[PDB]
Amino acid sequence: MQNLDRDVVIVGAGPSGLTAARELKKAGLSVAVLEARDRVGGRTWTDTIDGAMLEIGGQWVSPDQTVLMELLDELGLKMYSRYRDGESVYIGADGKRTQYTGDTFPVNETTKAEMDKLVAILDELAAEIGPTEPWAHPKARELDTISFHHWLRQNSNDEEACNNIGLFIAGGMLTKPAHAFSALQAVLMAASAGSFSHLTDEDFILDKRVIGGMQQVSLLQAAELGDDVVLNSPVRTIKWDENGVSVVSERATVNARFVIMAVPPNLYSRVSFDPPLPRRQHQMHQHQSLGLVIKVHAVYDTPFWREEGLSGTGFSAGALVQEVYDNTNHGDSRGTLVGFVSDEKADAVFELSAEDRKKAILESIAGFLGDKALTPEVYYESDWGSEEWTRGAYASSYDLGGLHRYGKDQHANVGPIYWSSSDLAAEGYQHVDGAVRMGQATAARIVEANKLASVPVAA
Ligand SMILES: Cc1cc2c(cc1C)N(C[C@H](O)[C@H](O)[C@H](O)COP(=O)(O)OP(=O)(O)OC[C@H]1O[C@@H](n3cnc4c(N)ncnc43)[C@H](O)[C@@H]1O)c1[nH]c(=O)[nH]c(=O)c1N2
Repeated sequence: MQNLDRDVVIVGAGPSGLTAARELKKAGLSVAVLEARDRVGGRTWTDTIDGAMLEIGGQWVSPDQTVLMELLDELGLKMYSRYRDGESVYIGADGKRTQYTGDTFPVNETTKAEMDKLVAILDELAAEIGPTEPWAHPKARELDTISFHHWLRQNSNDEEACNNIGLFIAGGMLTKPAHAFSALQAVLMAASAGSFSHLTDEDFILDKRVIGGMQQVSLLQAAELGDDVVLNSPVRTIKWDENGVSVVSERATVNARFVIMAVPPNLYSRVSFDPPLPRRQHQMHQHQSLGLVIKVHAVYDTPFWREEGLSGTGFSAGALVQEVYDNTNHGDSRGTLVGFVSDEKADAVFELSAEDRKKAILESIAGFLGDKALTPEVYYESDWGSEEWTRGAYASSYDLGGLHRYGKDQHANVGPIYWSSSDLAAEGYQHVDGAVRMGQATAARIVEANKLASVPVAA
């Protein structure tokens, strides 16, 4: 049982907590990072499964994510682009598989125009409302008390268009059904990425990856922090008063002046607070939940789809696997596909045995890229739902109505206790870039709090 004294304790060694920790040390404050798992990285994790390197969690970098990109440059990390040559596959409402190129689905002209209409409206809302305080906008209550499902249908009678547009947010981002989150929540997602248009473009949101894996972002920061990072040490209790904390984890107890809960909001209540958090937090914390998505990994002897002039990209609002992409590692001679099974469809397939689920998922992928898909050398499902220190994927969002109700307090410190994760971010919301931005912003706030306590207040 280590017994440490530090300026700041950070709960969780994901990218948010680790970024905050480095920024704190840089500002002259000592830190300790207490991590539950036997590794750093949190929702980012590179592992080798039966001889195949896979990114089990977060991996994509988009062009809006300049903060993450600066960090990559500082860490000496390099990026590469997802393969996108050739034709993509779309399976529409008419059940027809059609290959295509360009920035437009091969849909009828009415559906194409309805999609453009919806996207333009959403782009305008995102620009008006912004990703920082969506809850504060005059349109917040209107937009946050109707589901995205119903909002779409108030604005278009075209079911195929509505389902496609829903796909980019529901299955694509929040990993919850469109009837379970609000239009305002969709607008926040869009604003956080620079526009709704950006979310519709896989060449934007799924543009690049980090050579060697996204987990390096955490691994390298942790290596630099040395044994200020304690692994296999879940935080159980935070005793606090107005002036500091004693944080009790399984392998270390740390006395400090501040603590950062650098964990997804659904896991806040895993920590006992003495005294309890205020009623506001007690309530707010219950109204948040992670989505659910199965990240499917299939490795083949070669990227077979390229032989047929396909990019490996596939979309279908109606399929079991709604999205598939080329996810071949930089320099690999084998080929890797990644597919996504979201929310209620994930529930459904989790009903099946592992064997039957694999079969159904591969058959769905074959629907896009052909029967070679049926027989990978390695098949693996990211299973973040089973992880007690995550419990879902990709990220947390409020229940319907919760964003405009609680958003204004999501960043509020409780005395010495701060909250920091990608789930709370504006730009980069729910993504590693957001995690990094939040780590930086929270460290800055603590630095400023420290400065106010140490510099005599002006007359
Ligand atoms: C499968 C799927 C795929 C993707 C992604 C995730 C998931 C799993 N995402 C999202 C993404 O990775 C995520 O936003 C960040 O990893 C979050 O960083 P945080 O540090 O904020 O939380 P994160 O969950 O990563 O870290 C929190 C940490 O605290 C720990 N912890 C929790 N409670 C604790 C306790 N009581 N005591 C001690 N430790 C505790 C955990 O074990 C963990 O390491 C993504 N993002 C992106 O930019 N591009 C992408 O392509 C993807 N794709």
